[PDB]
Formats: sequence, C-alpha cells, structure tokens
Amino acid sequence: VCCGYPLCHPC
Repeated sequence: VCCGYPLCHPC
C-alpha cells in the first residue's frame, strides 16, 4: 500500500 498502514511497503 503506502508508508503507514497494515499492508504498506518498506519506506
């Protein structure tokens, strides 16, 4: 998904 939610990827 993003940077900051359950599914989210490495930032």
